[PDB]
Amino acid sequence: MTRFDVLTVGNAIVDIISRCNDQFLIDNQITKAAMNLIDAERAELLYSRMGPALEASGGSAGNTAAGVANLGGKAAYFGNVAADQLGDIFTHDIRAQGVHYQTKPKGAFPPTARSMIFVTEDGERSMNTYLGACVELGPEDVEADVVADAKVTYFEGYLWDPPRAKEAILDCARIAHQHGREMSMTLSDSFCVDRYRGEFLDLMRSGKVDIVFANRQEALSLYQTDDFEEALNRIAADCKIAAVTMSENGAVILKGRERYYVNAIRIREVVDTTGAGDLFASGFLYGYTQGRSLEDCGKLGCLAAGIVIQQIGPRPMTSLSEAAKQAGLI
Amino acid sequence: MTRFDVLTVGNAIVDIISRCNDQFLIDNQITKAAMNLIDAERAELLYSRMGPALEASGGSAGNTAAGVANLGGKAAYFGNVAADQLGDIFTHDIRAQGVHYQTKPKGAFPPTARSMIFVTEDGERSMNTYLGACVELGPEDVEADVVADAKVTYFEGYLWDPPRAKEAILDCARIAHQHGREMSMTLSDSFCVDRYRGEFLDLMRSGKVDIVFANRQEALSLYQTDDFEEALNRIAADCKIAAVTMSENGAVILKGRERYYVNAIRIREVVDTTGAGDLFASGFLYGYTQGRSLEDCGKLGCLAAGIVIQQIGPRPMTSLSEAAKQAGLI
Ligand SMILES: Nc1ncnc2c1ncn2[C@@H]1O[C@H](CO)[C@@H](O)[C@H]1O
Ligand SMILES: Nc1ncnc2c1ncn2[C@@H]1O[C@H](CO)[C@@H](O)[C@H]1O
Ligand SMILES: Cc1cn([C@H]2C[C@H](O)[C@@H](CO)O2)c(=O)[nH]c1=O
Ligand SMILES: Cc1cn([C@H]2C[C@H](O)[C@@H](CO)O2)c(=O)[nH]c1=O
Ligand SMILES: Cc1cn([C@H]2C[C@H](O)[C@@H](CO)O2)c(=O)[nH]c1=O
Ligand SMILES: [K+]
Ligand SMILES: [K+]
Repeated sequence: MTRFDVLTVGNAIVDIISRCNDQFLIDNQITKAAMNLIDAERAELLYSRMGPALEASGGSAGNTAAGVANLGGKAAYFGNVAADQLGDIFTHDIRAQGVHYQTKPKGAFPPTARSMIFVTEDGERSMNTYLGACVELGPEDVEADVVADAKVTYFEGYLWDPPRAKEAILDCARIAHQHGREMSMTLSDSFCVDRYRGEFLDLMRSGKVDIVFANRQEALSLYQTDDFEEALNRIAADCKIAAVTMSENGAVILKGRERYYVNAIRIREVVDTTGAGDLFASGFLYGYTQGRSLEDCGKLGCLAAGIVIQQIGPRPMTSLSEAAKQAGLI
Repeated sequence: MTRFDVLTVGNAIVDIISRCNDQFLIDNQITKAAMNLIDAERAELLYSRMGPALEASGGSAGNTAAGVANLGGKAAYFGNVAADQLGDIFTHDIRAQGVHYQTKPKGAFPPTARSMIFVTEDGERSMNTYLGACVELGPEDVEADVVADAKVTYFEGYLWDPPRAKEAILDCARIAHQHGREMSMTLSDSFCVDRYRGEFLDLMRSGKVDIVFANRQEALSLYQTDDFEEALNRIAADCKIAAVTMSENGAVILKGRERYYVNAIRIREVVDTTGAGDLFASGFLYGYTQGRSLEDCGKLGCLAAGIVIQQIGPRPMTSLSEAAKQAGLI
């Protein structure tokens, strides 16, 4: 028996969510649909301009871990909060979902990371993230027994921003592979890819990462191309398995020369796209560690992602397992 | 001109919201549909048993003030938070809505009040409130110039639980009436009425409160009767104006011998009733301070209430002013 199906590792963040008009993004020089890193001063400035908000636990990998547990898989998470009220919210929410979460805060300062997420009328989300205590995640936070006893360890490209998180990830890759497990990453964001393109390619080509998640824009950014067919050909050459999401066009799963196209589910409306990619990874990795086919992995991914975009908040409030049973994916 | 249409005064609370099954309430001895006061230990305990949650600024009177501002009225609020992250959330949300809010925190202990609100499948809400910093609200928090410059000062029955808040309210009543303004209260909760029945009747009969809000169960509780018609007759005898809500049956406005019945909005699905009474008061008081007929005040209250119960969270995220325009209430 393996204690865990999926361990995820990421920036532990609490989301502060508000709807805005299109001009708000322009007026405030916020790059639409992207993750915009901000300092403490800018965080205070943007917050002062933000309307009344809602808070919900976030963090890309955090959401993925939660989604896996929701579907019924066994999940763990590494990510660093502060000993403050926001960190207590993050800690509660992830543990309440049944995710193993044992990363110890180092003190109250820097405070727990938060992301001000502005949702436009089209349902797109634009994130403004102060990393706070996420900068203290390092090799000391690697629970070696957890990595050794997890079928897949999945991590965010976003971890390349804080200074020492990469060292933790390299330790994870070593332990995971020594114990016959698989490593996975998400490219996270097209600008994050712009920042760490060479390093991400090295992770894939050195075999430190076995399974890569990307959306269309990230895959284009990885190879600095406008040719999507080139991007798919190259990503398939650079990693063992690639899962590439294409928004309303669903996704394509790649393994060597194999290609499996999956449709997006029918949706009422795009309420808020926050979490779509994360929950795609949840569905995929749940299916994968249940020994399902790559196509059914894609189907589970598209189901989980389709559900999350129909609600405010990055973690489905409804039962994904029930949804999966209802959709005949079981 | 008057600087403010409506000042509200209440327990400043951040809500922590989760959906639960019916049995959860029974297993944890939570009185359904009521405000259950809890101590710090019980707060920790219930939180440990609560699923993943969302946080949103709450507090009955806070919600009401926010509602008035959303409608286009000029609102102010008195309520005490702590110097902590929950308090910063509370402060941001209310100020961001355009409500004057200048109550100063006194320290970091007790921490900002929070209420764990469990929403059952029927849309009913059961609140479990640790008062925290609210126990510090007192006469020192009365901005006398604001009370003098507000057409109506409205407060919670809930304020009779913390020790010194009633002193602040008596100060408000004196100032309001000396400047020819009106005082209003809500009965808040039927168990709250059970606790403070005599005191609430005294507030009305002595003329300290001019306008009273009640729902059916509060009105029945106030006179310890099963006869709603008796409760209406008696409440009208006890205060100048009474606004009595009847859930899906709308509301009735009473003044002397005058009665004005108003229909409820027909509801698709009741998502979460949290805030319904609060937003009824927003609409009513907005209409009242705009010189509208009592019926129209009731219509505006029912409009705002119907809106809030169709969303998660106690403060409408949509434009109430726009909704009022569409409804010809303007
Ligand atoms: N720099 C970051 N690293 C990891 N996750 C992030 C970052 N910024 C925003 N997020 C999270 O991305 C999620 C949506 O993918 C949101 O819930 C938000 O918390
Ligand atoms: N003791 C209390 N005093 C004032 N408001 C409260 C109390 N308990 C819960 N609430 C608020 O009641 C609101 C719903 O009417 C919620 O937003 C919640 O914050
Ligand atoms: C219908 C739909 C699905 N999704 C799902 C399917 C994608 O593979 C996933 C990641 O974007 O989210 C959208 O993102 N947008 C949509 O409009
Ligand atoms: C006003 C205040 C009260 N308290 C304590 C004293 C009481 O035990 C409790 C309720 O007033 O809070 C503080 O710890 N710090 C403060 O600043
Ligand atoms: C419970 C409920 C309340 N309401 C509105 C009308 C009431 O006057 C107000 C307070 O309960 O909320 C509805 O419109 N429909 C409902 O089902
Ligand atoms: K969402
Ligand atoms: K609500």
